[PDB]
Amino acid sequence: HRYRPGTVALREIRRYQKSTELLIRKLPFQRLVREIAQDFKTDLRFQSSAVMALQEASEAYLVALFEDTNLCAIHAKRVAIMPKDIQLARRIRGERA
Amino acid sequence: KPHRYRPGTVALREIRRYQKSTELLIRKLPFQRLVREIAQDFKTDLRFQSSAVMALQEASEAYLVALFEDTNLCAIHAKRVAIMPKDIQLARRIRGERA
Amino acid sequence: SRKESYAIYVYKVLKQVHPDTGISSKAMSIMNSFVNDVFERIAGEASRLAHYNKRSTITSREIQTAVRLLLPGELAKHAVSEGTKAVTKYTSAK
Amino acid sequence: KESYAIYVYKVLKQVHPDTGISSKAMSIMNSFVNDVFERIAGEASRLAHYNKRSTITSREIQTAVRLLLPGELAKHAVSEGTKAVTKYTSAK
Amino acid sequence: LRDNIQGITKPAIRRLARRGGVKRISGLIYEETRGVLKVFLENVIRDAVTYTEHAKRKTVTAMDVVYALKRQGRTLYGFGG
Amino acid sequence: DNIQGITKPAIRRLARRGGVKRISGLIYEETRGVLKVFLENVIRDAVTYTEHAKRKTVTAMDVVYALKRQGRTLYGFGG
Amino acid sequence: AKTRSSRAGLQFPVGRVHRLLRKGNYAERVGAGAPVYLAAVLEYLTAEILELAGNAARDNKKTRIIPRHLQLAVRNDEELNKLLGRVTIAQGGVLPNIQSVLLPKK
Amino acid sequence: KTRSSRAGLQFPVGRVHRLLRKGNYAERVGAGAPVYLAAVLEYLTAEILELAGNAARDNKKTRIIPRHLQLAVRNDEELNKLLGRVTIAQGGVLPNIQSVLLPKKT
DNA sequence: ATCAATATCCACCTGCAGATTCTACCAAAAGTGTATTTGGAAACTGCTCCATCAAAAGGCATGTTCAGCGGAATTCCGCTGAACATGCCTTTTGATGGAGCAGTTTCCAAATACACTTTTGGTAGAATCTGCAGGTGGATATTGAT
DNA sequence: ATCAATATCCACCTGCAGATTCTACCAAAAGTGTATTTGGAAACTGCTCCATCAAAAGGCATGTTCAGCGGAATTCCGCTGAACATGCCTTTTGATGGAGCAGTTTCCAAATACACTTTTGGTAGAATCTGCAGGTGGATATTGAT
Repeated sequence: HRYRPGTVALREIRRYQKSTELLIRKLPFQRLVREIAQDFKTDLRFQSSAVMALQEASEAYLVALFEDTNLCAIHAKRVAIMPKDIQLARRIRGERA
Repeated sequence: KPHRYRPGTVALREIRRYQKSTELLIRKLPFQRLVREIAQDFKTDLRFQSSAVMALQEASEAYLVALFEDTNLCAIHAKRVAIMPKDIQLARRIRGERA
Repeated sequence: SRKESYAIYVYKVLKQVHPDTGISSKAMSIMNSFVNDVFERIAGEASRLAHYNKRSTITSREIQTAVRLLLPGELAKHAVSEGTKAVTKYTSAK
Repeated sequence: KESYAIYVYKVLKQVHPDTGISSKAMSIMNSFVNDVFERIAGEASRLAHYNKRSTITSREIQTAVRLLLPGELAKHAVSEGTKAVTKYTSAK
Repeated sequence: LRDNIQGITKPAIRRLARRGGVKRISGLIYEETRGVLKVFLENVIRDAVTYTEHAKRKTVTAMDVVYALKRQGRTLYGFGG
Repeated sequence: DNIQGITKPAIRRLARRGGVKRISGLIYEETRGVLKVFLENVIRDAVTYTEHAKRKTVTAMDVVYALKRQGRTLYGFGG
Repeated sequence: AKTRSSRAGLQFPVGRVHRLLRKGNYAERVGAGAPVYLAAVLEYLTAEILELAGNAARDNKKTRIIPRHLQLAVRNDEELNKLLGRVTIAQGGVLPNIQSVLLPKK
Repeated sequence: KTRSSRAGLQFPVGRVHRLLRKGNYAERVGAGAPVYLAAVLEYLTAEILELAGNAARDNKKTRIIPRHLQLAVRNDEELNKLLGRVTIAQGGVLPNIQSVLLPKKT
């Protein structure tokens, strides 16, 4: 047995749009947060709720950028999002202007 | 034998010309009536300081010219050179104007 | 210590609407964030209106225009109604 | 109606001694100053409240400048600001 | 007043696409653009005129327009702000 | 690496929530770079708020206030 | 002139909204009706979302409202969605939605 | 002596300090505040005028006009960001044609 | 169309993390009553500038023709992501000192508030000043046909 | 490439509108100088809750296989850009009359300012309770294969 490409994907789509749990693992994330901040001010401590807010925000940000990106890929009559699709989206959003 | 520029040549001349100047590109009077029409048919008996009509035209043109750049990008993304309604639409959707 | 929040008045309202429905903490937190947000946006615009007009006072008049300027068509319709009503009832009462 | 025009002009003359400015441009410069003015004071204002402080001091102003301006502009703005406060602090 | 949107002619809408860098233009763009300009103006004028009324004035001033624009995140330098 | 700690499966899990069916190969590296700029923008601001308050601990409000001026208002963690 | 909220006939703290309007530095002075009007506007908007979120929860065989239910009530409502157009509701997820062109050809 | 001189500045310190009060930003304003904010305002108008000034020179002009201001702002990474959502009336756009639109090859 | 493999749906179960309930302390609220202060509406009205009518003219919009080239449809096919089973390394979870985040108290530099005095930047307005837009022509590219 | 039709570049020239140059006035504004008030820094400190860690736990990194995606090459149709003739209506220059913006003064309903008085929402510590999330099971819809 074997599922055709895309089949498990739509399954994955249906599933994840139903849930609200975060999709990035907390530990790797927290590490990335502290790392980035260490360049702004040494020796900093983070409230667990602060990292949580940053993550909740970050994911909500990416999940949406992926929507607009999907829209740019589809615009170009494709079904697979590409780097250019992210590029075009951020550019129209002013994140590049 | 008549001389004739190929399609796109004049177009690029115009881009170079308009991108070089800064005068408003929509007819003064026609734009004013459109303003009064819209304003009036949302609350009557209104008057307009000439400068209020000019700020709306300054804001409107600057809005549309920027919209056309985004549109132009969306067309190019789709490997085309002529912008379409669907490009203007993708742009406003992402800009979060219609979404 | 001491931390105010709209959490109880939210709960009171939740009961005139869904007497048998309850709310989770994380949710209440969102409703609290929701009220403070609207509060600020409405206040701010009220503030600006007064300043534009060279006025030292924010009245319900300012709060009204602010709602008009801030809320979407139908939502703003009701918002004005509710608001005019609360001020009327109030004034007409010792 | 107050402006910022004579000051913009004074500064104009410092950087470009032989250049002028059309009134339409002076006008845009005026909107510019008033704009940044509001932005900074607003940032200043909220910074104060988030911190339950009833006073806007040069310290809130400086954070607001850091919060609002892009990297290099901020560094230089912060420098000119401290420099002025220090000097004013030592003078009457 | 009627059909004034048609005063935003094809030639003018074309001049704007040019400054925007647009080289070729499909045929349905002109009406698509009119519809978009229309919404833009309805949004700025409504707010503008809400400011006028609040001030109990009958004349829409440049500041009314400048404040409406600032509200909509489209800040304009040049007319009192 | 840290930014590499934000993994393909997770980045793919996100894309999914966003309605994405097929994902090119160069997305994951692009995605991270974007996530990086996002956090650098928000944290920088949040950390400026931490210092103004003379604290050594970035607080949830410090983040909420940064997100708000970034135009990314977030409900649920304060204010 | 009484407990102000009760006079205005409101559940929201007309006295607290007034206090916050001042402590907020929005104007030198604050009229008497402004806090009533404003508290009325907040309460109404509060009922609106809770009203829709309740439906959202019932429609899921659930009696207690969670974030997801607030998000569903919001983004499924044209006007609210607009008002909270630049707001993120933690733990709200997104609305189910698959671009047609991505569905298997029937 | 004007506080501007005491601070060593061209921009009007008093006027600022005053505008801070009428603007209602806090119950009080330190004297150091208007000094700093006038310094930052003055530094900023200098930077944009330095760049507008050059734009005029580059166009063989002596009197700065809006377009020059626009060129200076759009060509400067940071001023451009600081003013990313500002429209300078009568400034035009920067000249710029996408590559794919130019003719020929190579 | 016919299995075979799976994934999905759903009705029932229940243990517990988180929601509910009860009870008492209390400072920060919020309401009450008094005394004083004042913002800004009202009424008279100067004077700015908006709507508007007229009139002449050329710069632009309109509408046509026509052909080139852009874009949609279609066939190909090289290769790249998606699915999947294989195997362990990193995230998660509950647990323990100690660092700061807050709560509390002090007292001092600095911020109102108030009374004068002096410096100044708007401005109403006649008057001369000057960068340059718009017209000109003619030497320098840029196109496009052959 | 060579030629020819055309648009571009640009330094010179000059009209005129917009910018610069004061004379005289001034109110409000910025500054000077006590007197009084107080915000919040500075220091001590309890006690949350954050960083660290070990161990139960549960993804994710990895290589194979091939389905199908996307870009290339090709083709034909019809739509859009250039060019052109024509004549409309925008633009421009002016002046008129009056609505309405905006200044000035008068003055009370409402707002600030205490200060005594009563009430309440938030917090802490304890015990009790309940919506529902994972878990089970067996029916069944879906998908992919032949």
